[PDB]
Amino acid sequence: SDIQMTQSPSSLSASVGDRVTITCRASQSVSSAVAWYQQKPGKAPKLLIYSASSLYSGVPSRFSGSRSGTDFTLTISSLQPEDFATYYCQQYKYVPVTFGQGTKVEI
Amino acid sequence: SDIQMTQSPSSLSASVGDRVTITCRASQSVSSAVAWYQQKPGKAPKLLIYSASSLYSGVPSRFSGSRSGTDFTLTISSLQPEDFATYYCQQYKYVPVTFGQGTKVEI
Amino acid sequence: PGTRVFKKSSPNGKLTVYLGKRDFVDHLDKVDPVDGVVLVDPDYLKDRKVFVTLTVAFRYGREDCDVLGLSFRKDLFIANYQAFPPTPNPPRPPTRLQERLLRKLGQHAHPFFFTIPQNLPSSVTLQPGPEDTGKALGVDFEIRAFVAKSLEEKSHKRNSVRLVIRKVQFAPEKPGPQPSAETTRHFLMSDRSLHLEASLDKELYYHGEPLNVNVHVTNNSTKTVKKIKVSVRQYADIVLFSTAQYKVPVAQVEQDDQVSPSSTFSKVYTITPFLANNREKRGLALDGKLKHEDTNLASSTIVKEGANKEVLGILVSYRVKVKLVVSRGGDVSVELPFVLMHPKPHDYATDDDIVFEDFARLRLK
Amino acid sequence: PGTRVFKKSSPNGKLTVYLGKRDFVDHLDKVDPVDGVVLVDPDYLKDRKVFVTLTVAFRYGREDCDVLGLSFRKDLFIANYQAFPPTPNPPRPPTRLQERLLRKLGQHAHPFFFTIPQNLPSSVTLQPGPEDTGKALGVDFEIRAFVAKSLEEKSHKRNSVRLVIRKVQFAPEKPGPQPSAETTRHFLMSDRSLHLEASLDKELYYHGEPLNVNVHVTNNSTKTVKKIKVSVRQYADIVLFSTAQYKVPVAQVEQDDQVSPSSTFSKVYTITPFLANNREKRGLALDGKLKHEDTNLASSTIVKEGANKEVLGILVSYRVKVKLVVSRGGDVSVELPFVLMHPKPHDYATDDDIVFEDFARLRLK
Amino acid sequence: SLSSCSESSILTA
Amino acid sequence: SLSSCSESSILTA
Amino acid sequence: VQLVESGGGLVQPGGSLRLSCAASGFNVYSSSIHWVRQAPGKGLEWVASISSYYGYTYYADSVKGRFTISADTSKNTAYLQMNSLRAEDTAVYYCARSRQFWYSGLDYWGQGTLVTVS
Amino acid sequence: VQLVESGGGLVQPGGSLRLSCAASGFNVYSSSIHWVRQAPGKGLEWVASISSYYGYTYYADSVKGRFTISADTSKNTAYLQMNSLRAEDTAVYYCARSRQFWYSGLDYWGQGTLVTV
Repeated sequence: SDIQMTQSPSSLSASVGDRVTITCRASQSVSSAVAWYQQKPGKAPKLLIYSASSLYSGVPSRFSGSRSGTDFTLTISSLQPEDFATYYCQQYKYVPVTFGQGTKVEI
Repeated sequence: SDIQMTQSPSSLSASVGDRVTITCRASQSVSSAVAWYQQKPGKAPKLLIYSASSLYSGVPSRFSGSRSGTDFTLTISSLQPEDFATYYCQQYKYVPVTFGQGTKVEI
Repeated sequence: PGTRVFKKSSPNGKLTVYLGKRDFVDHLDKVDPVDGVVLVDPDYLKDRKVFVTLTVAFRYGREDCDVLGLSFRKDLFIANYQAFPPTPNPPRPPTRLQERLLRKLGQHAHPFFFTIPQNLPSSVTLQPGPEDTGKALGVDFEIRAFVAKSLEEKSHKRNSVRLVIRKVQFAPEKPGPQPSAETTRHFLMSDRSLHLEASLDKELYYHGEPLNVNVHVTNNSTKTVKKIKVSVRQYADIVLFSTAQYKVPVAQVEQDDQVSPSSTFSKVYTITPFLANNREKRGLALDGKLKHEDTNLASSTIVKEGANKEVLGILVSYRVKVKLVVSRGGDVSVELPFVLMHPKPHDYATDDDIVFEDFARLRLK
Repeated sequence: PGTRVFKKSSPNGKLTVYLGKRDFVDHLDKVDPVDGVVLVDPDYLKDRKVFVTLTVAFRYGREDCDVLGLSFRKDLFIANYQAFPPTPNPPRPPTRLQERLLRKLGQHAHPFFFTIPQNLPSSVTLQPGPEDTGKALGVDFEIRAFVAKSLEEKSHKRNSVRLVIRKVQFAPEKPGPQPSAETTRHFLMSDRSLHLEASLDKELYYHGEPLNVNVHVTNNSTKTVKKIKVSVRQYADIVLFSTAQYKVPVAQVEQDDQVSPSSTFSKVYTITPFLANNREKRGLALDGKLKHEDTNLASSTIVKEGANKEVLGILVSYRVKVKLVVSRGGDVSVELPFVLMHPKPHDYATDDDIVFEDFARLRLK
Repeated sequence: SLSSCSESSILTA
Repeated sequence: SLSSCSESSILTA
Repeated sequence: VQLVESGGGLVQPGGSLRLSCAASGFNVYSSSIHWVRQAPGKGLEWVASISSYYGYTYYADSVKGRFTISADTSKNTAYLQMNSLRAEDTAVYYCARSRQFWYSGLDYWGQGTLVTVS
Repeated sequence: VQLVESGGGLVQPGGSLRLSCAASGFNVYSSSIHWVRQAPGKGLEWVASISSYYGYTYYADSVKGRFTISADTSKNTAYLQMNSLRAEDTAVYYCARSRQFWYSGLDYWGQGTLVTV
């Protein structure tokens, strides 16, 4: 069946200089084939993480992903005022590719 | 290893017109490949049963064998005065062939 | 008395096949049908139907992975049967053995039924040579059972169960005509003619039974006969799409029985084919096996009077040859066919096929 | 921080093989060694030794059961290693990956180590024909692990574990010389001579990257050129004991660019090899697969500057062909070799062998 | 150990 | 069902 | 490298709209072009994908049969043909590009075209 | 059909005795000839077997190497050569015949020759 990807927490508030961690639960034991995207309100999404740990070129080093079994987590070491947007967790191991329901980081 | 063949009872007494049943315990799960021999004192042995149930040609019908798992039994329906001898239980499924320790039917 | 039944289980331990026999006898007019029982748990299959297949295949090489020109496989006959869900009633309601097996096993049992065709060959195996690193070509019968969504679906190693059977023949009750032959070889202008006669005592011989040949020589001519050599030849006729015949000598008897000119001679030789001194010969035909156990020389493949096509697999035949050795040419020989069998117990033009035919013709000869 | 390790287990579950990688890169001077870990319970083989083997084999046909001319298997390299009991220390003490795996698994772990030789071929697969009922010939790498009393002992299906690996190459960092060629075809007596020049823009192209050919024609003679046809050819060279070369066209571009007499012409074409319009072509070389995943066209096989023998397996090469079509003969053509590879990631004479060589020569052509 | 091979069972009337 | 295939595991420093 | 797209707008229900995605800076045989739609006030959703190197096309179960994707390899463009636009098809459709050898996420995106039904 | 055997008697310990078994009424290639000994006051025990059709010979572990069995196929006889007769080799040795196709028990026996050491 289609692998649904559960992404929590859905909504949160943070502050400049704080740590933010977003969890992503895969319903089936996929490999590290998980990518993380960012989308500001009004713009197109933007690739941040691929293979669930590799940082995309040009992305600041504060973004860091990880894998723990089927738990995929996106971690920000030190929040900057540019990081307020919606983050999506996508798996691409099996067709169809499925996106998470989204998480918005807010002040 | 060599398949030891346990034959009991070792010694018994009977009467003309009685039934006699000799058991034979196989130490390993051989097939129906078990033969029964009779040897009178002073003579050579004589084949009675082969394949543990088939009666040898010329043997009176009172002799009958059986198999129950690894238990092989020789049964005499009505003992006649010609049946007083020593009976051997031999397995021939695996080389070396092994004989039972012997059972003597007596008056 | 109790009845023995043969069974084998799938590696996963669920699928199990019960067979009443392993050797099926051919009566030259009908073949003993293959009837069995398949035991399975319906919850294990969910929507996977259960199929059983009877296959006879012309093979080559060993069963495992050979580093060689591995198995050329050509299925001579294929049959498919659906054990579960149940098939329609025919052929007939379940037989007595099937009924007993279902009673023993319960409702988890399912019968399957195969009628082997009459023209299929027997199970024989060509003896591998000492130079080969694997078994040689041969024809064998085999039975498979598996669960799948469709017949075209690929097989599963963990679920399917594979079992080997054999097709055997036994000696006919009636006797045959006396095998005898004669041959003459006259010289340039003399009415005198070299004459030999050989004959057998019977037409059918059991395995290990000796053969008596009554060689009778009438050499009224002026030449001298040096030796008489008697041989037993095995003919293995391989028919895939062309009839390739191969001869193997299995027994020879020679005595220095010189014959004087213008005088007769008579003797009764004895010869016995056996496997003890034939283990180094490549291309020798042997009876089929269920395992790596020993088997005797291949029994002759008898063909019914209605020999319509019958040309498949390997066909084995035997002939006794008598030959007179004469100084400076003048060889003369006769051949006496016979059949060797066990007594009856009391209780497509595909390229690779042509390539393999050429390869076999090259290798065996 | 975390790393992935690959794992496969025996059907019985008591034997497991750990591998740090599945694709081993060749650097044209050294090959990444195959280092792994074998997990076993000593009481399980109370007296049997543990062996692991690395094998590369020239194969044919499918993997399970073909009713055809099944696999001609010809091992090109065989290695044996005794995991338990331990062998002497060399090659070297256990590496960092082996040490980490042993720490993770404990005392129940045993390392094994294989060094792939330099002259072994890469993993490629010939595309099966649309008529054949099975996959075609190819060379692949594979690893086995089993417990046995001796190396010559027969295989054990329930005990042994079988794992597939691959050997891959990546594009060299340095660029090569620009591929260019010329050819002249003069007529009977005139000093005027038909002359064309074609050249590429690079020497190495990535998979899916287009190729630009700069065809320059100087037809100062009196004849008219009708068409220019440009093709990309794949050369699959098979070396077993004899060398057989097979050409497969994979891309063609044709435009009706006629050339007037005594005038020049110049154009820059574009062409791109891909697999979409090549699935029906028999004998097309493709990169090796792990199970049945899709693979691109086979990457070119390059050999070190000291190419001494190196001739085993299947060797792939590509060439761009430019051809001018002229009325009443007068065909003139040039060929431009090039290499096609992925960028580097940045994060005997046995009879059956001759028979198979003849069969392959017949089949592929 | 040994290999999963063929085996037998008993049948009665 | 599914058959016996190759799988993966995690390894740390 | 750009993924400029056009064709969005307003279509009567049951009608048809054709979206075109004109790529530049890369090639159609070294990349696979995907389409992703963002339902108003909802997360992203994948609808279609085309792989011009292998010749395969994939569709979502909710748009299968109604949507047909194709690419003009000579123009380096991809086309999405939508048939029988239902009420739930309104979204913003993004043209995305992912590497063919090998897939490493949708690293390049278009700019979005609004599709509405009524 | 009889299994006539001879050669038994008295042999000094450590010596050698040769037992010969002469068959009649059947053939050596359709049957396999076995030797079974009866220890005094003790049950039967199998010591050797020869199959002239296949060419195989088998021996018991207690008599392996010391005993060699062979058959003269032209004379339709079998021979048992016993070397280094130990103290425990005394028994009555029976020549037995069993079918080759296929084994169905030792349906024919000799008459027994006493061996003493």
